Amino acid sequence: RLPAHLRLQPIYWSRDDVAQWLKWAENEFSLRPIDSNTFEMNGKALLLLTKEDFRYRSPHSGDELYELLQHILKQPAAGDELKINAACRKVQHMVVKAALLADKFPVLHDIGNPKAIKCVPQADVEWKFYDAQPCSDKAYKIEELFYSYATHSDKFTDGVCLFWNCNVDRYPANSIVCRFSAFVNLKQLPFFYYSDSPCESHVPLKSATCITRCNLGGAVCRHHANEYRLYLDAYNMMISAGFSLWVYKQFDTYNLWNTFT
Ligand SMILES: N#Cc1cn([C@@H]2O[C@H](CSCC[C@H](N)C(=O)O)[C@@H](O)[C@H]2O)c2ncnc(N)c12
Ligand SMILES: [Zn+2]
Repeated sequence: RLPAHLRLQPIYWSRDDVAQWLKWAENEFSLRPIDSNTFEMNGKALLLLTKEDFRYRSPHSGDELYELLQHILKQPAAGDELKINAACRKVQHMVVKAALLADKFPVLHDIGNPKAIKCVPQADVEWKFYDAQPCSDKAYKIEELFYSYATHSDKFTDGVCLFWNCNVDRYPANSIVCRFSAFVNLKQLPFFYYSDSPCESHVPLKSATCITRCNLGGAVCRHHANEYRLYLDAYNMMISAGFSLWVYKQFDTYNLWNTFT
């Protein structure tokens, strides 16, 4: 089974997630009561312990807890589709909005979008929609096109191209890509969080990937710390599901920091 708050792979587990795992296994298997701090570590460290270490920490259930973890590793749980759907929209909005602010593309070519929906409606950019099979109710504002690099590598050179879960043979250089040799023109997109929303004072967040105005001095406000952690869960939930993010090579996070001056 699964408790719906341990659905990600154990490598993504936090210290509190491990405590929930011990408490969940205490009732699911009628194990003897065990203190939460018996395994005071994150999931990334719990995977480095030996089975002998489990017995030393928990003489009554250490061997049972170890074998339970192995089956979790051998058979990863499936994430909820709606939560994965929400995670994909949140990451898509974050990445595209940041890219448009960083490099100020005059036009966006959304390739693979059959519903003519902008993920960044306030972007102030010419939004173009392309799809091989446009929806009937949106085809009037969608160009019917099947993208192939051998056919269109000389097209859509202006602005940026968006291939969000649009698996094509090879992406052009000016691309923003999510996918579940084709990325030779691109680079991997590292994790980051960007927010231009106002700060509000009502655990201190230490991270160089929190691109917020309050983090210029290292003091992330409560509002952006909570939004950062909610986004990180969505990012991890999407990476755990087998999605990878790729971007044009000149993408630079320092362009996002310059938006605060
Ligand atoms: N292979 C391939 C191709 C598949 N698509 C379209 O991309 C979509 C993938 S599902 C929706 C993805 C959307 N960007 C979203 O963010 O939800 C479908 O509508 C499919 O018809 C294509 N379109 C243009 N040229 C192609 N070469 C393909
Ligand atoms: Zn802030």
